[PDB]
Amino acid sequence: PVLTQPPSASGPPGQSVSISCSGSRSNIGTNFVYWYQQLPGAAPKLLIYKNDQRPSGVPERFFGSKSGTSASLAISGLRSEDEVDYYCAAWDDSLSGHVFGAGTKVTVLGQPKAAPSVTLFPPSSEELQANKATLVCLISDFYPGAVTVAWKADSSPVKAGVETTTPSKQSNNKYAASSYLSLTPEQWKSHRSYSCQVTHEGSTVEKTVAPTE
Amino acid sequence: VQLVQSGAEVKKPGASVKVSCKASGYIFSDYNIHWVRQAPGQGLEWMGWISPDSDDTNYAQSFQGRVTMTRDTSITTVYMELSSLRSDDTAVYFCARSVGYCSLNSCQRWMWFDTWGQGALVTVSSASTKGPSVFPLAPSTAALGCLVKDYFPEPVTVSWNSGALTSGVHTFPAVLQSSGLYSLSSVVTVPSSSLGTQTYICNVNHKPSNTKVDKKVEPKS
Amino acid sequence: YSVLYNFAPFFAFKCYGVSPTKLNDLCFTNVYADSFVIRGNEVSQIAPGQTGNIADYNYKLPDDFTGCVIAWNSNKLDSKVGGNYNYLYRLFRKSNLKPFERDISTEIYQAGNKPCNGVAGFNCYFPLRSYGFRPTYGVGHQPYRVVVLSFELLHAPATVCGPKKSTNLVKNKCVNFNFNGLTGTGVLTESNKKFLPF
Amino acid sequence: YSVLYNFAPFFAFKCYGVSPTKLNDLCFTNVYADSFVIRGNEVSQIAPG
Repeated sequence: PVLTQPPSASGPPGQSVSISCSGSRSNIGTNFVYWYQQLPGAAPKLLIYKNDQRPSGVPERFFGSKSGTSASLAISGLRSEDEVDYYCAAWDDSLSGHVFGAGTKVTVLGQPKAAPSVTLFPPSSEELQANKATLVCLISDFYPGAVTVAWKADSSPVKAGVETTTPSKQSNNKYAASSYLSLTPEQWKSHRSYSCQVTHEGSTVEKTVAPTE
Repeated sequence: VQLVQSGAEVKKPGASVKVSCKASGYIFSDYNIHWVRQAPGQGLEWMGWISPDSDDTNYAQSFQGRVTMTRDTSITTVYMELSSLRSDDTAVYFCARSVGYCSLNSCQRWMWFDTWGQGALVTVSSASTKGPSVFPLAPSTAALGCLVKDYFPEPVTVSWNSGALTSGVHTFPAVLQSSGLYSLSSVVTVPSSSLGTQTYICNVNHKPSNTKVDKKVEPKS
Repeated sequence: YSVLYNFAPFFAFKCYGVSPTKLNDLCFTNVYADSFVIRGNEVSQIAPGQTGNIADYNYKLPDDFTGCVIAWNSNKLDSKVGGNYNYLYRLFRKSNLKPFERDISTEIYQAGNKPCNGVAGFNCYFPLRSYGFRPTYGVGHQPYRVVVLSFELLHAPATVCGPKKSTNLVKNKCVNFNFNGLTGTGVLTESNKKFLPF
Repeated sequence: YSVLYNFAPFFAFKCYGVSPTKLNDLCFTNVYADSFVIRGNEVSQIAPG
């Protein structure tokens, strides 16, 4: 099946972090476990196999060995080698095939918080004559990513056709949320004002933009 | 050396797609080949293995009969098919190789993936192919954006002054519409002093249909 | 027994209990053949009376075997430029394996009194190891096309022997007769001994 | 003698006279332990005669 390993493994550099790969009886103990590190958009790499002999170019500082029904691995020094997740590789007769890890998300190691700045962009008049209203609204300059959605139009809050993904790491080492809406242009022009209610747990920023300019 | 895998673009679920793996440099008659896929947000999931010298074929316990693994030494390539693709099992496919040559269960203890052939990340989405409908935009130091909606498939790129501007070029994460559509809008930041004289333009490049048209963004009046 | 020689010069035909030069005149039955591989440094280890590490835990040959093997070098049948790890062998066993007994071993062997059935990371050793068939080991580790042949002179009707044709029956003259591999000298006459045909 | 197999798999392992199989029930005294090196083609030369 799927292996049980703690994915949220992190810590400041200069200490030791230990991770253990849980498994069944036939997976660990009767077979030889391996360890794969993979990179996004590229091929993975090999560090530990059969727990006693190392490949060419692999540093000695990596430590992975088995001592029972569950293999364990330890890391020391987080500069570049611990910037991406690892995989627990083993073989078993539960499915007559190899098994892979679920991903031990370890990065390199705080970042100060920031108040969000909502930027509501009303649709242009060319959509008004085309019988459409693609409402667009972007919020950035905050950390960490935790926002709520509330399309307040000062008359009737309607959440029909709402799209919003979680914010991720941007190019400026921050987080930027996105919120889009589609509605008939008549109901959009019925509102005298519009905003995007996003709260970073301590404030409710509200910019008043009128569709009539 | 490293291996290659020819994939396809984003297509609708419930059809058939043909992939291939072609060797490079070495002779493709001595190496055991494996297959594996990595779901988004999840680890790799084992698939099975064949060999391009004999009729040895094994699958996983979930896709025993869903796919067909074919081999042909004359063209020196291996094809697999995916009948009735779902929205969860579609993933990047690694044309993994293992040293040696066996097809035994007890042999798998001393088999490791020495080198990993890079593959194609394949995804599925029910849609055809159409160009976006560009429209101008009104702002809220200020910020302006570009309106591109209903593009198929991913991705589309937008930049100001055809990529010659670096004033707040930002890449927002992609979202999914509730009606099975795609929509994105990159936002740049420009001071209001330069906006009163010259207003920049937005460029959209839809690769599958070759729709390259220049639009003008200008506040509502 | 004449098509046997078109498979390269052999490292074999040293036969105990049977003559390799005379393989068609004698007649026997119940021939059993097994197929495996050997390393190369212990080709002569497949022999009665020899007991070491090889052919003691995998295929033990009995002292009374009256048969022999055929074996020759394998340089293109299974040896590849990328290697071959198809064949395995048994490392450890509790005692000596009895001859003509097929056995399977996957469970974990232990070298002590501590309980150990599948536990690794200790003195418990896996009793299997993978053969590495590479061209870089000229004599030390090379695949071989070794096949063992077993023969017995049991009280059974003769089934398999040489394709030499028979002749017309002759009476009232004492000669040497070859009746189903039985060698003897005497005269052939009509017999009054009538029994149940079994 | 069961602990001796932990160091390495024995290469030659042949014996003359006393059997190498059964040794737990055997009793003796004053054994000799000598050590030397062999090129590799005279392992069979360690034999009487």
